[PDB]
Amino acid sequence: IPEWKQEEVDAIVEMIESRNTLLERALDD
Amino acid sequence: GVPPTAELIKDEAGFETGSGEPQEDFVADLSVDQVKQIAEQKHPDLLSYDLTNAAKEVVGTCTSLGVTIE
RNA sequence: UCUCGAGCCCUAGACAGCCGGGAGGUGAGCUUAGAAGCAGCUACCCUCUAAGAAAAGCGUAACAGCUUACCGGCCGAGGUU
Repeated sequence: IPEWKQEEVDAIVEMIESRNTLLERALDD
Repeated sequence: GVPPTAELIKDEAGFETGSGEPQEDFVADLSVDQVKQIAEQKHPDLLSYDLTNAAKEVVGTCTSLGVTIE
Protein backbone atom coordinates (compact mmCIF):
# COMPACT_ATOMS: atom_id res chain seq x y z
CA ILE A 1 0.00 0.00 0.00
CA PRO A 2 2.89 2.38 -0.82
CA GLU A 3 2.10 6.03 -0.14
CA TRP A 4 3.43 7.21 -3.50
CA LYS A 5 1.00 4.92 -5.29
CA GLN A 6 -1.74 6.58 -3.24
CA GLU A 7 -0.46 10.10 -3.91
CA GLU A 8 -0.07 9.34 -7.62
CA VAL A 9 -3.70 8.32 -8.07
CA ASP A 10 -4.87 11.55 -6.43
CA ALA A 11 -2.49 13.63 -8.54
CA ILE A 12 -4.01 11.87 -11.56
CA VAL A 13 -7.64 12.14 -10.45
CA GLU A 14 -6.81 15.83 -10.07
CA MET A 15 -5.90 16.29 -13.74
CA ILE A 16 -8.75 14.11 -14.99
CA GLU A 17 -11.01 16.31 -12.88
CA SER A 18 -9.82 19.66 -14.26
CA ARG A 19 1.27 3.11 -14.70
CA ASN A 20 -1.79 1.83 -16.55
CA THR A 21 -3.10 0.36 -13.29
CA LEU A 22 -2.90 3.76 -11.61
CA LEU A 23 -4.70 5.36 -14.56
CA GLU A 24 -7.48 2.77 -14.47
CA ARG A 25 -7.46 3.35 -10.72
CA ALA A 26 -7.84 7.12 -11.12
CA LEU A 27 -10.51 6.59 -13.76
CA ASP A 28 -12.53 4.15 -11.67
CA ASP A 29 -12.80 7.09 -9.29
CA GLY B 1 22.92 28.52 -30.79
CA VAL B 2 23.13 31.31 -28.22
CA PRO B 3 26.44 31.12 -26.29
CA PRO B 4 26.70 28.96 -23.12
CA THR B 5 25.58 30.04 -19.64
CA ALA B 6 28.95 29.85 -17.88
CA GLU B 7 30.27 32.53 -20.23
CA LEU B 8 27.23 34.82 -20.13
CA ILE B 9 27.75 34.96 -16.37
CA LYS B 10 31.47 35.75 -16.62
CA ASP B 11 30.43 38.84 -18.57
CA GLU B 12 28.04 40.66 -16.24
CA ALA B 13 29.83 39.07 -13.28
CA GLY B 14 32.84 41.17 -14.19
CA PHE B 15 35.26 38.29 -13.67
CA GLU B 16 36.88 35.58 -15.80
CA THR B 17 37.68 32.43 -13.82
CA GLY B 18 35.54 30.89 -11.10
CA SER B 19 36.67 29.89 -7.61
CA GLY B 20 38.61 26.79 -6.62
CA GLU B 21 35.60 25.88 -4.49
CA PRO B 22 31.98 26.83 -5.43
CA GLN B 23 29.71 28.64 -2.94
CA GLU B 24 32.61 28.19 -0.52
CA ASP B 25 34.44 30.90 -2.46
CA PHE B 26 32.28 33.75 -3.75
CA VAL B 27 33.81 35.17 -6.92
CA ALA B 28 31.08 37.58 -8.03
CA ASP B 29 27.45 38.60 -7.48
CA LEU B 30 24.33 38.92 -9.62
CA SER B 31 21.16 40.94 -9.12
CA VAL B 32 17.98 39.01 -9.88
CA ASP B 33 17.44 41.60 -12.61
CA GLN B 34 20.72 40.61 -14.28
CA VAL B 35 19.67 36.96 -14.03
CA LYS B 36 16.32 37.83 -15.64
CA GLN B 37 18.22 39.00 -18.72
CA ILE B 38 20.50 35.96 -18.99
CA ALA B 39 17.33 33.87 -18.80
CA GLU B 40 16.17 35.91 -21.80
CA GLN B 41 19.24 35.13 -23.90
CA LYS B 42 18.68 31.38 -23.54
CA HIS B 43 14.92 31.20 -24.12
CA PRO B 44 15.54 28.42 -26.69
CA ASP B 45 18.36 26.51 -24.96
CA LEU B 46 15.99 25.78 -22.07
CA LEU B 47 12.96 23.49 -21.71
CA SER B 48 11.28 25.69 -19.09
CA TYR B 49 7.94 27.28 -20.02
CA ASP B 50 7.93 30.26 -17.65
CA LEU B 51 10.84 32.67 -17.27
CA THR B 52 10.87 31.71 -13.59
CA ASN B 53 12.00 28.14 -14.26
CA ALA B 54 14.43 29.41 -16.90
CA ALA B 55 16.14 31.30 -14.09
CA LYS B 56 16.33 28.26 -11.79
CA GLU B 57 18.45 26.59 -14.47
CA VAL B 58 20.65 29.63 -15.04
CA VAL B 59 20.75 30.23 -11.29
CA GLY B 60 21.95 26.65 -11.08
CA THR B 61 25.51 27.28 -12.26
CA CYS B 62 26.10 30.52 -10.35
CA THR B 63 26.07 29.44 -6.69
CA SER B 64 28.21 26.54 -7.93
CA LEU B 65 31.00 28.96 -8.86
CA GLY B 66 30.80 31.61 -6.18
CA VAL B 67 28.31 33.73 -8.08
CA THR B 68 26.15 35.03 -5.23
CA ILE B 69 22.87 36.87 -5.79
CA GLU B 70 21.27 40.00 -4.33
C1' U C 1 19.23 -32.65 -1.45
C1' C C 2 15.46 -32.81 2.54
C1' U C 3 13.27 -30.19 6.81
C1' C C 4 12.16 -26.03 10.41
C1' G C 5 12.27 -20.60 11.49
C1' A C 6 12.81 -14.98 10.96
C1' G C 7 12.73 -10.18 8.03
C1' C C 8 11.24 -7.57 3.69
C1' C C 9 8.62 -7.18 -1.38
C1' C C 10 4.05 -8.54 -4.11
C1' U C 11 -2.49 -8.87 -8.58
C1' A C 12 -2.21 -0.68 -6.86
C1' G C 13 1.70 -6.65 -10.70
C1' A C 14 6.60 -8.48 -7.00
C1' C C 15 11.71 -11.39 -8.87
C1' A C 16 13.87 -12.41 -13.71
C1' G C 17 13.62 -11.90 -19.04
C1' C C 18 12.43 -9.25 -23.39
C1' C C 19 10.76 -4.43 -25.90
C1' G C 20 10.62 1.00 -25.56
C1' G C 21 12.51 5.57 -23.08
C1' G C 22 17.02 6.80 -20.82
C1' A C 23 16.08 13.76 -22.19
C1' G C 24 17.65 19.75 -21.77
C1' G C 25 20.70 24.12 -19.33
C1' U C 26 25.74 21.78 -20.11
C1' G C 27 31.09 19.75 -23.58
C1' A C 28 29.45 21.46 -14.88
C1' G C 29 33.62 24.67 -12.55
C1' C C 30 38.60 24.11 -11.90
C1' U C 31 43.21 22.08 -14.02
C1' U C 32 44.95 22.07 -18.98
C1' A C 33 47.10 23.01 -25.53
C1' G C 34 42.84 19.55 -24.50
C1' A C 35 39.63 16.57 -20.83
C1' A C 36 33.35 16.96 -22.96
C1' G C 37 30.19 10.97 -16.43
C1' C C 38 34.31 8.33 -16.32
C1' A C 39 43.40 11.78 -15.36
C1' G C 40 43.07 14.98 -10.92
C1' C C 41 40.60 18.82 -7.66
C1' U C 42 35.80 20.93 -5.86
C1' A C 43 30.96 21.09 -6.18
C1' C C 44 27.24 17.56 -7.04
C1' C C 45 22.82 22.11 -8.12
C1' C C 46 17.14 22.65 -11.65
C1' U C 47 14.04 22.32 -16.08
C1' C C 48 10.91 18.91 -18.64
C1' U C 49 8.58 14.64 -16.67
C1' A C 50 6.11 8.53 -16.33
C1' A C 51 11.60 8.36 -15.87
C1' G C 52 16.73 9.83 -16.64
C1' A C 53 23.62 10.63 -12.19
C1' A C 54 27.31 17.46 -11.98
C1' A C 55 27.30 9.48 -13.81
C1' A C 56 28.09 2.88 -11.57
C1' G C 57 31.29 -0.24 -15.32
C1' C C 58 33.87 -0.83 -20.20
C1' G C 59 35.23 2.01 -24.15
C1' U C 60 38.24 6.95 -26.71
C1' A C 61 44.47 10.51 -28.26
C1' A C 62 40.25 13.49 -26.65
C1' C C 63 34.99 12.68 -28.99
C1' A C 64 32.09 8.63 -30.67
C1' G C 65 29.98 4.37 -29.12
C1' C C 66 27.93 0.33 -25.42
C1' U C 67 25.44 -0.69 -21.17
C1' U C 68 23.87 0.45 -15.04
C1' A C 69 21.16 3.29 -12.63
C1' C C 70 16.10 5.49 -12.86
C1' C C 71 10.47 5.21 -15.84
C1' G C 72 6.95 2.93 -18.83
C1' G C 73 5.18 -1.76 -21.50
C1' C C 74 4.52 -7.14 -22.40
C1' C C 75 4.13 -11.21 -18.89
C1' G C 76 1.42 -13.24 -14.52
C1' A C 77 2.56 -15.64 -8.89
C1' G C 78 5.14 -16.13 -5.74
C1' G C 79 9.78 -13.69 -4.94
C1' U C 80 14.07 -12.08 -1.94
C1' U C 81 17.24 -11.79 2.22
